Amino acid sequence: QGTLIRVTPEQPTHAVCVLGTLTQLDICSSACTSFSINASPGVVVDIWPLEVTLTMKVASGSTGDQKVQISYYPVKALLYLTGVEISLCADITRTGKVKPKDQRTWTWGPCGQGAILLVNCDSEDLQDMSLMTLSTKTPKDFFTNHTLVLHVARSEMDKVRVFQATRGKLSSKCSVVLGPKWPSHYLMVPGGKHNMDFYVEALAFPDTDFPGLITLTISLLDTSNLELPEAVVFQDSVVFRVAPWIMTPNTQPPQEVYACNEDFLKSVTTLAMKAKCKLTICDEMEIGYIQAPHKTLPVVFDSFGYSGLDSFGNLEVSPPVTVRGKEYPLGRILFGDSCYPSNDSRQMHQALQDFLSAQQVQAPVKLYSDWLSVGHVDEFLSFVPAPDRKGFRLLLASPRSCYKLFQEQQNEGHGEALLFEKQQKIKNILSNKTLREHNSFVERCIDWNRELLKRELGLAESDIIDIPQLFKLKEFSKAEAFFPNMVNMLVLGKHLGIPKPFCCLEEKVCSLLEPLGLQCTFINDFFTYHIGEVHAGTNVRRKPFSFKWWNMVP
Amino acid sequence: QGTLIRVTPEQPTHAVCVLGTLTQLDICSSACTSFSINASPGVVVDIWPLEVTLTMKVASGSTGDQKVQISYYPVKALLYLTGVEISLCADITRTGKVKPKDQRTWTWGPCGQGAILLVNCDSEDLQDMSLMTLSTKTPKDFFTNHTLVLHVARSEMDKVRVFQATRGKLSSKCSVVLGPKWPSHYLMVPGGKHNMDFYVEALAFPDTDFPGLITLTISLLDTSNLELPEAVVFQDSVVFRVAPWIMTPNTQPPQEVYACNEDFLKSVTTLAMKAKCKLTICDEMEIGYIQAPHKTLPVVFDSFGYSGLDSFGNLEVSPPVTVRGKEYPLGRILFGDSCYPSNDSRQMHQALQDFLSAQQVQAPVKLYSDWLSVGHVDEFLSFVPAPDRKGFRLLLASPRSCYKLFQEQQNEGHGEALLFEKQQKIKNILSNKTLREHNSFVERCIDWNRELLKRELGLAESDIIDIPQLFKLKEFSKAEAFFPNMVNMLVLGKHLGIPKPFCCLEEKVCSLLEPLGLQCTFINDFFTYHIGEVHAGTNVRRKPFSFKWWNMVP
Ligand SMILES: COc1cc(C(=O)N2CC[C@@H](O)[C@@H](N)C2)cc2nc(-c3cc4cccnc4n3CC3CC3)n(C)c12
Ligand SMILES: COc1cc(C(=O)N2CC[C@@H](O)[C@@H](N)C2)cc2nc(-c3cc4cccnc4n3CC3CC3)n(C)c12
Ligand SMILES: [Ca+2]
Ligand SMILES: [Ca+2]
Ligand SMILES: [Ca+2]
Ligand SMILES: [Ca+2]
Repeated sequence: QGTLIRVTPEQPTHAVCVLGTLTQLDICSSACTSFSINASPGVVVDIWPLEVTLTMKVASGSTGDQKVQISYYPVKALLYLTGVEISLCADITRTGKVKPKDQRTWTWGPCGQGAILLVNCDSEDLQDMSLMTLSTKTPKDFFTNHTLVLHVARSEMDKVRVFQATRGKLSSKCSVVLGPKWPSHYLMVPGGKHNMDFYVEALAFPDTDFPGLITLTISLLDTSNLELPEAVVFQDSVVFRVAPWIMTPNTQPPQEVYACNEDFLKSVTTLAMKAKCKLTICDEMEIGYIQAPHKTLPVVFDSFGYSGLDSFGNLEVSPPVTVRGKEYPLGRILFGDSCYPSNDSRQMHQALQDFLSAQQVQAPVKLYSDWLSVGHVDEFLSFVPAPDRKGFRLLLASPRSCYKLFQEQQNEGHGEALLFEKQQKIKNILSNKTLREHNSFVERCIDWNRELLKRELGLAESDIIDIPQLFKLKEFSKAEAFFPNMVNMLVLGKHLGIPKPFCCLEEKVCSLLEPLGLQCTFINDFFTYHIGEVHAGTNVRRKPFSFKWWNMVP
Repeated sequence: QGTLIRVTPEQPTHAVCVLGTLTQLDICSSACTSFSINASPGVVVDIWPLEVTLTMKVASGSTGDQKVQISYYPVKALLYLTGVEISLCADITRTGKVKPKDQRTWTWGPCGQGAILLVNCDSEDLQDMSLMTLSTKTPKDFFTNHTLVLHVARSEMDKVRVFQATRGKLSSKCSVVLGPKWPSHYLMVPGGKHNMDFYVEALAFPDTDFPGLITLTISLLDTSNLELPEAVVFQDSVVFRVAPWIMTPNTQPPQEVYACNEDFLKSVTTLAMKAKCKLTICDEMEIGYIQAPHKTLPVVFDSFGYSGLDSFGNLEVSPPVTVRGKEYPLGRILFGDSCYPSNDSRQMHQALQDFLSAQQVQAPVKLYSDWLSVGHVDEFLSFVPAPDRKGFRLLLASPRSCYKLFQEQQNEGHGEALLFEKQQKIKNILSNKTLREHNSFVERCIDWNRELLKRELGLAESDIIDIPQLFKLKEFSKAEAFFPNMVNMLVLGKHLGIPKPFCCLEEKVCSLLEPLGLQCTFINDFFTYHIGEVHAGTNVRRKPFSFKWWNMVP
């Protein structure tokens, strides 16, 4: 914020003083007993026997507008000063309004500052990009021996792109000033009062190689001498943070439902109309969003912009929750992995894991799901809205809850009932000593993740509801749903779309969810076998959190 | 920290309870109006109408040592428990002593916890590696249906290596359990009381791809069933932080001096004996150190373990200093770069810049040095010990301080003096209007870095001493020392080794440094031209900071 001016009695020196910067006066370097200083009314002097600082009232109308005299004894030293205004303004307040300490630090929190960029993936496009403005109030003859340059570091040049508005708020594809080939650009700025606009976009999300910060700097160069290299008289910069990709949980109000089978769509359209949300007809993707003060856009990841564990079916997120003081307003991303690494065990690709962490707003949690033949966490866990407590309920698949249901059917006298209507008897399933040992192991696997979710999400038992579900053993001792899993249901607010288990099973599940004020409608064919993968029924785009991610302190 | 035990009236269940973990008791899942519980004296129960937790007094001597009865009404439910002790202990206290919340988080600061590893670059080698111990107090027949496994994540397996002490504190190269090919390893542990030692080393320094954390986890597996996959009953882990490479400034007391010319070595040996430190005779390197509670080793980087801007001559570090509240106990690393990126400008390789930042203890500062033909920061800045103020003085090269010296020689009547004894007259140098414009530009470049160092290091003018130094212009308008630069001197405590400028110049420099209690001895040939580079004279290994880097909060 400081500049040092060294004056000398032999020759009057010229200097530029940018409004908003502390200007220091050097005296003893070229001086003698005492000194006295008299200046112009437009120059403020505050400090005499032999530190002096200068403050400008306003901008200059001509070169050498103001002056300062240094009397030492008595020989006088002259100083012709030029006060100019240079300010690179952006949305540092995050209130959607552009405003001109510290300016070189991006800070999390409500009492913090720092602008936000959106990832890109005509005025129509300009409504997405961020806006920074440059204000210059200089003498009319100032830029004959001075020049400004906007620049970004070579490491961040490919992560960002800056445009210059040619006519008003419009621009062409040739008006680029900063990009993955142009680390810097010389600005053509006229004398007098002039404000030019810049439109900035991000080219990449935060990652393990890119923390998510982009600094754009303006520099004032002195070009009064042809023989000597350019001299930096002043530098100002604004720090941009690239907005993270944020996942939305089932507790967030739905907006649009997608589906892809005959009697299936009828029950879906019924539920969508009851919850009053859009449904369009035309599983390996996740529909999140990016949020900026000016605009908020839906983003879909898969491969409205855009092993067996690398899928996004293994990607889930919890409702807002507070864990041991630490608050997670956007919830926590949940995904599956093995307990310990081995040659036969699999894990999510490290690139995908690190990407989730880069978006610090939803601190990921490694769960145990390697036991499942598919391996996705949504096979044994889910979330539903609740009127009381923390406002939600964690749904876990439970072989014990289902075995208790069957064992009482024998007690009631309904042990002759058959399912899958190859069909099998309920008495045979209960008497099946082999199946009981399998579900006992499956129960154990879920019980581990149960305590994991109770710990990392800070949950009590009064926040968990066990959904009766049976599991069998596929090849390589892997687990698999015995019947269509209820837990992987479709949540549309207070209107559920639980898969039909093929009823006594349906009767119990409702008794667990209906007291929460939930409407249970079962679907004949939620899941369909594609020949050799099982595909999910639908997909939902839900309303982004009211909580602004930048106000969070990871 | 929790495990859930589900008991049932139909069959008594067996369970393992690790000492130090909260054990929860599940009742209502297989129950009825009221319940009452009576247990063994070795089992503590705290909660009856229809949450219960169990606490173990000590470790078991046999399987099913303790028992718990659940009476519900009246049908009783039995529970055979096995209390075992499993603790993976390391130097979490950083006091050099191994001791058994939170255990999964490494925290900076004096009131923080977390172990430290050293980078590797026989008991002799064992004195460097870190030590973690595992304590197991189990029944004699415990590991017939249980097994332990030590493991590290696949992303951190190549950053770490763990050994197992075969005989006492000795080990062979075959006793490796964890490495860049072994993510996990099955531990052979006998029943009863048993403690085995592990020796751990780091394979890589903190970097942009490796933040510097390594987690080692022990897992308890239940292998009572052959048909069913292994079941994780318990997990415990310790987090290791890889110690960063730390630079030492001239203010730190020297220990050993290296040199590589006839009359040169005599003046060096004189200075080394006066400062009382070792000197061995046998410039493109930097001698830092890594620090652990148990051992501290010197590390040299170049290419006692181990463009023109990519050198380490451009690498310097400041004394301990506090900047705007923020405290930097190990100082700040200084290096050179351009003001703004261009096609003709150069910068330090991004890999090297990011590496310096990874070692967070000395937050790097980008300075302007692109103007120099060489480009190193040590050409125009240096640090010396001081009795008062912040305990040091910043030495900056100053063309103005040197021009003031010459102009007074004309005033005194000594304007006929010649240097380089092609030789040149001092009057001709002063009358040289071309040289004055060059140094005026060079002065401007240093004045920029002057305010940069006053800002980032929080320095006042009373901490800076201008050393008289002239600069000329090499090809491509680059700057170069007119005469041997004084500022790039050899600091050995309160004994300096300033280069001889070829005296009136020497007389002034001493008057600036001697009041600081510094002894000034000048050297005839400090710098030597090698045909086409200039090489530094000597190099110093200085004492590491008393301040422990792990107590710092970056
Ligand atoms: C592969 O195993 C599964 C995963 C998921 C799940 O929840 N998935 C799927 C994978 C990813 O998409 C996750 N994100 C979500 C649901 C499943 N339902 C069943 C199932 C079992 C069954 C038995 C008889 C009749 N019908 C039965 N069905 C349903 C019917 C298709 C056959 N199985 C075997 C499922
Ligand atoms: C290349 O320019 C330089 C760099 C450094 C420096 O400080 N360096 C060197 C580079 C890196 O090692 C940095 N880390 C440290 C010191 C220098 N002294 C002189 C110099 C100029 C001169 C003129 C006449 C007689 N002698 C003269 N000398 C000394 C004598 C060798 C000729 N020049 C030109 C220097
Ligand atoms: Ca767009
Ligand atoms: Ca999903
Ligand atoms: Ca060693
Ligand atoms: Ca150096």
